[PDB]
Amino acid sequence: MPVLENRAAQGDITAPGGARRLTGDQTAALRDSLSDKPAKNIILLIGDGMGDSEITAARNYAEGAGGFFKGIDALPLTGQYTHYALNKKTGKPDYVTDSAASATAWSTGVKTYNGALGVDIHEKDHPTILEMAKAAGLATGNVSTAELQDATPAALVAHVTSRKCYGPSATSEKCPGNALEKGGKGSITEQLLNARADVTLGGGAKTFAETATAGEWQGKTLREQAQARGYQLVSDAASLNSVTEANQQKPLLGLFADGNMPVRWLGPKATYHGNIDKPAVTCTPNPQRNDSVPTLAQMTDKAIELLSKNEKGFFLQVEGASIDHQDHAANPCGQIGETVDLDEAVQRALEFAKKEGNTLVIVTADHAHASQIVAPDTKAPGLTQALNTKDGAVMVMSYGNSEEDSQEHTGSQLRIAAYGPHAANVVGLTDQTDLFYTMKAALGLK
Amino acid sequence: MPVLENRAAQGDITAPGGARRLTGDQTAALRDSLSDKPAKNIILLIGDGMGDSEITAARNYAEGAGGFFKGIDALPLTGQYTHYALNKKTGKPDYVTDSAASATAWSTGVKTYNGALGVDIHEKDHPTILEMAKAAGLATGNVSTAELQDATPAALVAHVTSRKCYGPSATSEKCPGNALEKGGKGSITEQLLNARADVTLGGGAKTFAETATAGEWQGKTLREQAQARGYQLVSDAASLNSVTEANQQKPLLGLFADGNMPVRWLGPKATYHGNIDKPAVTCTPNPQRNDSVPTLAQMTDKAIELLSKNEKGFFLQVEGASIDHQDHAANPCGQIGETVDLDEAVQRALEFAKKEGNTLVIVTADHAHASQIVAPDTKAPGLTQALNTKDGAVMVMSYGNSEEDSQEHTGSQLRIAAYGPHAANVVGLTDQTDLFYTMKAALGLK
Ligand SMILES: [Zn+2]
Ligand SMILES: [Zn+2]
Ligand SMILES: [Zn+2]
Ligand SMILES: [Zn+2]
Ligand SMILES: [Zn+2]
Ligand SMILES: [Zn+2]
Repeated sequence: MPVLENRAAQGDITAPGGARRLTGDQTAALRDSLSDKPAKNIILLIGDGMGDSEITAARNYAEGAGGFFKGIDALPLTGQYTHYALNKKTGKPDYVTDSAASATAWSTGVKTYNGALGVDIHEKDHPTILEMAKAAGLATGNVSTAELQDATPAALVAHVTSRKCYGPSATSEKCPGNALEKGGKGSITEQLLNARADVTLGGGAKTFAETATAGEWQGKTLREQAQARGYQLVSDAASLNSVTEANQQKPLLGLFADGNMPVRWLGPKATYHGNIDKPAVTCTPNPQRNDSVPTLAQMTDKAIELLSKNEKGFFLQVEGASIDHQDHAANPCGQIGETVDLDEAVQRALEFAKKEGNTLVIVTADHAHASQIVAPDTKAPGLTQALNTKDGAVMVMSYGNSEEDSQEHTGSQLRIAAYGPHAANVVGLTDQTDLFYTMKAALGLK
Repeated sequence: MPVLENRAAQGDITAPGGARRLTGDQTAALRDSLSDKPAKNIILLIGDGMGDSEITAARNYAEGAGGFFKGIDALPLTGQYTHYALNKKTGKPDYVTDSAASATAWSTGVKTYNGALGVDIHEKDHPTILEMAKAAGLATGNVSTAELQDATPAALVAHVTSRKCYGPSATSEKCPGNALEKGGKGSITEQLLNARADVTLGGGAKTFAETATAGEWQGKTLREQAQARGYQLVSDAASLNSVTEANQQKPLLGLFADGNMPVRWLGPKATYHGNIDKPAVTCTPNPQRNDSVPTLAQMTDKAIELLSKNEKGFFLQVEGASIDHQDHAANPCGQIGETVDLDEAVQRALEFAKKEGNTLVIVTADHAHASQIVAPDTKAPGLTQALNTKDGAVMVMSYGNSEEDSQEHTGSQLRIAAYGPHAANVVGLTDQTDLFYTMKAALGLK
C-alpha cells in the first residue's frame, strides 16, 4: 500500500507540463491502496479548523504553491465530508458546528447540539470510540496540544451537557446534573480520570488543581487523585522520554502546560487594510516553544511506541489544536505554524503505518474556518495581512466573518484523507458520523 | 462502474446512525470504479467559482444538510486540486487566479498570468485540448451559460494576450498583436469562428454584430461571416431542438442571449447585517428564464446527442457560468440556483456515461469564491443574508472579502470528482494543469 511519495510540481512551473503533480497514470497505485482486511490499529489526526483553505495557505507559505506536505498531502484516498450539528430545541440541522458537537459526532456516531460532549439532543450518554476500543482490550491514546479539557480530546472520555464543565467548580454551576455532589458522573476532568486511557498527553494542568467536592477522593486535588489512582504523571519532554511502559495498571498522564501548549510561530495579528498599509510579514519561531516542551510529533512518536507494545492493537487520536485558536485570533503565522506542526505528526504516523501494515491513518478537521486567501490588492472590510511566502512572493490572507473579537467557524464541507485497511470509506461524500462507523468496523469492535 | 446512487443521510438525523451517508464498506465498489482502459469520450463540467463552500451552501438550501445532489455528489473518485496562477513579470506564483488563467491551465497544461487566454507568460500560444481532439478526428463541443467570449469557453478556441479582446474593436486596442488588421490571429470571436467546433452553444450574440476590419470577410458582421462559413445559426430552444446533425461541414452555433443567458432563481442581494436586520429569504424562480431558452441540462443533452454520432468519439466542455457572477454579486439565490442548474446537466452527463461505458466525466471548478456559511447570529463586517432552507431551518451566508462592488475569488484548493476510464487521476492532491494531461492521455491524443 503506497503512500504518495511526492506530489510537488514536477518542474519549471512556467513551462508546459512543469506544474504537473502527477508523472503518470494512477489507476494501478489506487488499486494497490484498496484493502478491506481488518485494521489492527487506528491513528486519527485532527487539524482543529483545518479546512481546505487552511491547508492551502499553509502549503503556499511553507512549501510554496507547487510544494507538497510530506504528511498532510501524502494520504492517497481522499474525499469530503459534512459536519453540520443539530438545534437542541428543534432537532433541525444547525449548519455551523462548534468543536464539541463535531467531536461527539465522529466519536459516538450521533449528531448533537453545539456545546454538548458525548451526549445527544436528549442529553443521553453514548459510548465513545475510545471507551469501546478499551472495552475490547485495545490500548488507547488521546494526545493534543490544547488543554485536555477542551472539546476535541474531552469528547473521547467525558459526557457532559456543556463543554464548559471543566472541573468541579464549573460543573456544579454549568452542569448541575453531571456534578459529583449532585450524584452525576462528574466534570470533564473527573471523567477523564475515570476513563483511564493508557496514554493521555497535552496541556490543561490548571484544572487538575481543583478538589473533588464529593466521592472517594473528596477534598483532594484532581492531581492528588491521579497519583493516588496510579497514573504516571509527567510534565516535560525529558520525563516523558523516560517513560518505558504505559498500561491500565500504569496509565500515563502528561500535563505539559497550564493551558494550551505554546504555539510554534509568532507573527502580528491581521488588521483592517493590513495588506495595504503594513509591509509583508515573515513568520518567526516562538522562542518560548522550548526543548523542554515536547512537540506534537514527539508526543505522537512516544504515544505510538508505548501503545504498540499491546499485542491486541490500539486507537490513538492526535490533535493539532491551536490551528483553530490562531484562526479565531486572525493570526496567520500562528495558524500556519500549527498546520506545519500538525504535518510533522502526520509524517510520524505514516512512517509507522507504512511499516506496520495494518494501520488506518486518517487526517481531517472537525469543521471549516474563517480564513481565505485573497488577491494582493484586495481592499476588504475585515482583517488582512500580507505574508512573504516560500516562493518569494506575497500572499494575502483575510478574516472577514465577524465584527466580534473572534473570527468564526464556517459551514463548508472539507477534506478527509486516509491510508491503510478500510480507507476507501472516506472517498466521495460522507458525513462525520460516518467516521465513527468506519473506525468501529475497521477495528471490528462489536 | 458504479455511480453513487444515494449518499443521503440514511434516517432520522437525531438518532444514532441516522445521519450516516454510507450503508456499508466501499472497498469493493471503489475497486469496480478503477479502469485504465481508454476513454472514448470526455465530458468536463465546470462550475465557475464552485468551491466546496458553494457546493455545501447549495446542498443545504435545496436538499437539506443530509441531502444528496444526484449529479454533483454522485461521482465516486474525488480529490482536491491547486489552481494558482503566475505573475507575468516575475514568474512567481500568484495565489489567487482569475477565470482566464485557470481555464488556460486545464486546456493547455501550462500555467499563465491572470487575463491570458491560451498563451503563456511569454505570450506564446499553446494548443488547447479542443484543438487537439479536433486534429485527432474527434467531435468537439463547447457549451456555456455565459457569453461565448467569456474566459471559460473562450480558452478552448482563442489565444489572446487579454481576455477583454472579445471582438474587433476591443482587440485593436487591447490586443494590438492579435488584431487582424495588425496581422495577428484575430479577436476571441473571430478565433472561435476559425476554431470551428462541431457544437458551440451559449450567449454572447452582441459581439457577433461587429464587422471584421480585415481579412476575407472584411466589413461583414461576424454573424454574416458565420453563416457564410457554413455554420448552422440557432437562437432558441425550438430551433435548437430541430437540429439533427452537427459536423465540420455543418457546424452548429447557438447564441441564446445577447450577453449571459438568464439566471434560474431570483433573490435580493446580501446586505450589511442582513441576517439580523432583514427577515429570512426564500428564493423565487426567475419568471424570465423562459421555455424558449434552453436550460443547461437541455443544451447538454442536445450536445451529447449530436456529438455521439461521431464513431471516433468526442470532447465536450459544459459550463455553469453564472454561479461565479452571482457570487461576485453577493446574491445567494442566484448563486445557489446556478449550482442546482449545474447539477441537472451533471445528471444528464452521468446517465449517458453510465450506459455508454467509455466516458470520462469530470466535475470541478476553476477557482474558489467568496461565500462562507456562518452562524445565524453572526455580526459580520460585510454582506450577509439568512435563507430558509429545505430543512425548514435558517442558514446564513456571508460575503466579506471586498469593500468594492464585486466579491473576490479565493485561493483555496477545491474538489474535483470524476467517473469512468482514468478517473483515478483526480484522487488525492493534483494541480489544474494535470487535468489537461489526464484528459489528453485518457483520449490517447498524441
Ligand atoms: Zn473546532
Ligand atoms: Zn480542539
Ligand atoms: Zn473554534
Ligand atoms: Zn471563474
Ligand atoms: Zn466562466
Ligand atoms: Zn469571477
